[PDB]
Amino acid sequence: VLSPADKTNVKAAWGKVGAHAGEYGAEALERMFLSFPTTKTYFPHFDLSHGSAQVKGHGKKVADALTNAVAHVDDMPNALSALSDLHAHKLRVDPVNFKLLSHCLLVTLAAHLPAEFTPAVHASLDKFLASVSTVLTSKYR
Amino acid sequence: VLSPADKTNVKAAWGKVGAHAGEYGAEALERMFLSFPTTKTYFPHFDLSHGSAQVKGHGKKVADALTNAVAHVDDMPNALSALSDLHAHKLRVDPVNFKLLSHCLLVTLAAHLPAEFTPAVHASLDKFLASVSTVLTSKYR
Amino acid sequence: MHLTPEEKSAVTALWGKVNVDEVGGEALGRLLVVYPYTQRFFESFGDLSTPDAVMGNPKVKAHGKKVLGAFSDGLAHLDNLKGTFATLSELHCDKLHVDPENFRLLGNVLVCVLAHHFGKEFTPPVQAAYQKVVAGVANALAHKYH
Amino acid sequence: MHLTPEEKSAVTALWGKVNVDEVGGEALGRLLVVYPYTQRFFESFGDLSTPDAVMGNPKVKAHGKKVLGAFSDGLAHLDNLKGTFATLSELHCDKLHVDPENFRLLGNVLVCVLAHHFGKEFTPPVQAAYQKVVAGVANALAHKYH
Ligand code: HEM
Ligand code: HEM
Ligand code: HEM
Ligand code: HEM
Repeated sequence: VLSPADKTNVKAAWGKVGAHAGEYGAEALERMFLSFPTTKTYFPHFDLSHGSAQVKGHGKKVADALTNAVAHVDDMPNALSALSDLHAHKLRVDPVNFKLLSHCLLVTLAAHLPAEFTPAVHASLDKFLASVSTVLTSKYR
Repeated sequence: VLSPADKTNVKAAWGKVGAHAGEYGAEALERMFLSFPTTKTYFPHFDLSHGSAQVKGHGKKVADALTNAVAHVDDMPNALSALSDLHAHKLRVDPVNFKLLSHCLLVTLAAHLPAEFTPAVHASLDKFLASVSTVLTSKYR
Repeated sequence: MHLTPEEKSAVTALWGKVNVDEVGGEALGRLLVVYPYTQRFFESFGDLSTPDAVMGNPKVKAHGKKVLGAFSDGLAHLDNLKGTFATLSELHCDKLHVDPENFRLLGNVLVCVLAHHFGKEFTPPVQAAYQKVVAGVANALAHKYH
Repeated sequence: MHLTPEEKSAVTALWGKVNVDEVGGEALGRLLVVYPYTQRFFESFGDLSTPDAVMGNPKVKAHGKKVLGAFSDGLAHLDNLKGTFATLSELHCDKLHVDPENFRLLGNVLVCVLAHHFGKEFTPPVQAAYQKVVAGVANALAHKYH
């Protein structure tokens, strides 16, 4: 569970992300596609070339939803409900893949936010993404 | 989240285990140490030879906590709170290992209770060991 | 496949006793029921809304037989799992788009399934060797992914 | 451990810019802060109660230096990680009792530590080569577990 400190740490860090979120979302995805190729099996209808526009457009989407969850940090399971139904009933992505993505977002944030990515923050960010992944996965069966 | 059909399934399966709970927990442990040797690193104080008394006793212990959880299916977190503290703050067993013991407990049940280990009952016991595992790693960080 | 002589022998002997048609249909069905999200690859098999519907579905049964058929032939090539399954890996990644993580799931179900059938005979030592084959088979099936 | 010459070059080149002592310190510390259960192995290190206590603990720093030291030496035997770490593997299993899953965790933090230090230069292609190298080292360290 997130602590008052975690929430504060996540709001601070995501705040600094600001209006680069989309861009960082896309980079997170590209990192994911190259480091863990098995994750490409969920996007066969996508163009995965570098700079591709589906990846960018999708990165934004992922980022908007993370931004939404930070905005509703005390009511996440309700704020993310729709996305949870969608992932459990239509997309059906295996849960291990959520960790892979979460790892790549961290790497992405770390590479662009040297001063805010302290040890305490990394930690809170990591608990945060795990809670998001748990909600999106909560209705799988 | 366990449904009514799941709770019901779990109670009935565990009910037939009845008095063999301890033997089965011991069996499961034994299968886990042979199949997944990395799990042994958490028991360097134990004599792991076949039929040892430490594995035996530990077998009954796990088996009992499980009984207490079936019997408290609606209120697991409260029911297992102390066991959940024990693992997060003392034993500090890595989450990954809970899936290995779970699978071994399923195999032990499949092998002893053939008629009862139907597809829906298998489904239900699998979700149940998962929520127990979730409950036991909830306060890790 | 660091399989021990008495491990190889434990696997071969037990297998000679398996009714592949049955074990296959049960393995695949159980996978569809226990991990319902795996049904994503099988939309075209028909009704899969309930365990009975999954276990009764004939296309499930037939596809199960085919899957365990190839696993079976794999037990004869244990010294060379990668080469045997190369083509099957390419197909699963390139045309089928199957997350290899699904191979692990089927493996573990497969193993619950052999225990259910053979009971006493499926001792801890024997399970340990099957866990090795199953991981070995999943690893080979995943080798050509890119 | 299939690395391509382009990948191996990418790994070796960045590594020349690393200050192992300090990076070693950051990675072991972060591991203990982000996954506090990994502290089960270091009760003898004293205060690990808060982030500053962990990150600035001299014992944590010296052990991280030592951990990364063996890692670097591995980077010069990328074609024989298994043999290079055999004795280390034995130690971590029979004497120290360390669940290998902890090597995977450190690998991933290391990758965040490298990203944090080099920013832009840790391009996605360069991270993919490092993921393969951290996975290969973790496997080498678990090889002798029994
Ligand atoms: C941090 C965790 C994640 C979040 C917040 C997230 C969020 C989203 C969002 C907002 C959409 C757009 C759906 C729409 O149009 O309304 C989406 C779709 C999708 N997501 Fe998830 N996602 C996450 C992780 C994953 C992962 C791990 C995978 C698999 C590797 C995945 C696979 C997909 C796929 C295949 C789509 C549909 C893409 C398309 O065809 O347009 N997602 N996700
Ligand atoms: C359903 C999952 C599990 C449950 C319900 C469970 C339950 C228990 C129980 C009842 C005890 C005894 C506590 C006491 O002394 O009163 C215990 C202790 C212990 N457990 Fe867990 N356990 C589970 C999984 C695991 C995992 C997977 C491992 C690691 C492989 C593990 C490692 C240990 C260890 C090392 C002890 C202390 C052993 C001793 O010194 O006697 N447990 N657990
Ligand atoms: C034990 C490991 C597995 C083996 C050995 C295996 C084997 C096979 C074989 C031999 C075929 C026939 C392809 C052809 O006709 O040329 C096949 C097709 C297929 N496999 Fe696998 N399979 C395994 C696991 C899985 C998993 C777990 C899934 C998904 C959950 C899956 C999905 C499929 C699909 C969707 C097809 C094509 C079905 C069709 O013709 O519509 N396989 N598989
Ligand atoms: C990159 C992976 C790792 C490498 C290359 C590595 C290497 C080493 C080396 C060279 C030593 C000193 C050997 C000796 O004392 O004779 C050591 C000791 C030790 N390592 Fe590992 N290590 C790694 C990961 C880990 C992790 C992940 C853990 C636990 C989370 C761990 C726990 C320990 C402990 C407890 C000691 C003994 C500390 C003491 O002196 O009391 N190691 N390791």
